[PDB]
Amino acid sequence: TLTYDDIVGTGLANKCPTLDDTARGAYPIDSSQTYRIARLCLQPTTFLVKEEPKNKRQEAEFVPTKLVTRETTSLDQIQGELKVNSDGSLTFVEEDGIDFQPVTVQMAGGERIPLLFTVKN
Amino acid sequence: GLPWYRVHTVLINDPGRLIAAHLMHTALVAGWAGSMALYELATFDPSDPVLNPMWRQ
Ligand code: CLA
Ligand code: CLA
Ligand code: CLA
Ligand code: CLA
Ligand code: CLA
Ligand SMILES: CCCCCCCCCCCCCCCC(=O)OC[C@H](COP(=O)(O)OC[C@@H](O)CO)OC(=O)CCCCCCCCCCCCCCC
Ligand SMILES: CCCCCCCS[C@@H]1O[C@H](CO)[C@@H](O)[C@H](O)[C@H]1O
Repeated sequence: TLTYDDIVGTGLANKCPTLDDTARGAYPIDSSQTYRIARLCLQPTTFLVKEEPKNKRQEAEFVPTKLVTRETTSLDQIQGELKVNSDGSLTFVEEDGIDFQPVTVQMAGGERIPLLFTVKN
Repeated sequence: GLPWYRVHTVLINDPGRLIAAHLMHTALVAGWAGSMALYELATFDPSDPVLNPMWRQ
């Protein structure tokens, strides 16, 4: 539908594909057949970091942070096998893809928190 | 000549230069306020209003 030149520089390339509000159906699993996830995409919308109080007696909170590394955060083109187990549960086993992004966020007061946002293995 | 402790008396009969001196004084005071705030912000630790509030710092 859309080409690179429609997308380039807009920010859409850091977004995962969405589905319609009407898409509330069901996808049948046939336990005779083997399956794969052909594409898995993850688009973070919030990074929270747990506060580290000197008073290790209070319940420490995850707090909002400001992203400083721009629209470079999404995991995409991830694939792997989707096993069907004896109990009918499904197990996704990640094999390959763009499965990590270095991300720096900033706490109130300016402390920068780099992290390797990932789903490796 | 004027003794050292009287130098500013040249402004008594000079409203314009008195306003100038007052303006300079006001500028020094506002400059101090700005400086002091910046120094305080450069040193202040905001991470604990409970056991390390501003008045402990
Ligand atoms: C609004 C406040 C104010 C103002 C506008 C004045 C203005 C004046 N005073 Mg008065 N006076 C004041 C309050 C004030 N005074 C206070 C609080 C005291 C008691 C400490 C005095 C005691 C006093 C005496 C005994 C005399 C004056 C004199 C004078 C005149 C000449 C001043 C001069 O040339 O000094 C020149 C000063 C210097 C060259 C250096 C002074 C250095 C000081 C001592 C230390 C540094 C201070 C620092 C820079 C400022 C700190 C700010 C502070 C407010 C926190 C002038 C009309 C003289 C006068 O009447 O002449 C006919 C005079 O003999 N004043
Ligand atoms: C609000 C401050 C203030 C203002 C508006 C004035 C205004 C005036 N003064 Mg006065 N004076 C002041 C404070 C002030 N003075 C102080 C603190 C002293 C003692 C040093 C004097 C001593 C003085 C003398 C001897 C004379 C005047 C005179 C005058 C007039 C002409 C300008 C001049 O010659 O300045 C001279 C004064 C200065 C240039 C101030 C000295 C600067 C000091 C050292 C501060 C340095 C600032 C620096 C950036 C900070 C250092 C940081 C440090 C930690 C390293 C004018 C009415 C003249 C006048 O007309 O006589 C009839 C004159 O002869 N003043
Ligand atoms: C409507 C007329 C009017 C107004 C609004 C003022 C207001 C003021 N006067 Mg007074 N004054 C007046 C009539 C007026 N005066 C008349 C007719 C005389 C006889 C000539 C005087 C004699 C006089 C003397 C000797 C002094 C004052 C000073 C002051 C100031 C003291 C507070 C200060 O500096 O705050 C801090 C300043 C601010 C927060 C900034 C305010 C923004 C300004 C007003 C904008 C500047 C642009 C403006 C068009 C030019 C100046 C306007 C002028 C009428 C004040 C203040 C701005 C003192 C002063 O100037 O000290 C520095 C001072 O020494 N006045
Ligand atoms: C209500 C508040 C207030 C009042 C009434 C004044 C009044 C005055 N100021 Mg200002 N000032 C203020 C707030 C105030 N200040 C604040 C918040 C700041 C920022 C820190 C300043 C910064 C400032 C500077 C830089 C200067 C003034 C000066 C002056 C004097 C100018 C008139 C003069 O010729 O005196 C003649 C001087 C006197 C009458 C002597 C004042 C005696 C003071 C009160 C005690 C000083 C203590 C000690 C002996 C010296 C300090 C130790 C040293 C190591 C610093 C006058 C006494 C000027 C001045 O003093 O010029 C000579 C001057 O240079 N003020
Ligand atoms: C232009 C407008 C303006 C505004 C909105 C501010 C705002 C502020 N200032 Mg700044 N400041 C200004 C101009 C201004 N300032 C100017 C022109 C100077 C140079 C003189 C300064 C110098 C200054 C200093 C040194 C400081 C501030 C500080 C502050 C903060 C606290 C204010 C406070 O506690 O006041 C207190 C004010 C009063 C209690 C008013 C006193 C009024 C007296 C009693 C009046 C007496 C005479 C009157 C005519 C009597 C008749 C009354 C009648 C109604 C009956 C606030 C963010 C503080 C800060 O946090 O710094 C970072 C601080 O330390 N300011
Ligand atoms: C924040 C920025 C700060 C700015 C810095 C400000 C610098 C100003 C410093 C002011 C210095 C003033 C000195 C003036 C000194 C001075 O000029 O004195 C002599 C002076 C004489 O004045 P006359 O009226 O005779 O006029 C002569 C003129 O030529 C003077 O300008 O009298 C005074 O000034 C009165 C003050 C008495 C002070 C006398 C005390 C001396 C006693 C000795 C104390 C030690 C012994 C104790 C033993 C126990
Ligand atoms: C003339 C004022 C301009 C100076 C503004 C400085 C930026 S603001 C500065 O940022 C730091 C790091 O995020 C904080 O630790 C500190 O509390 C804050 O004051």
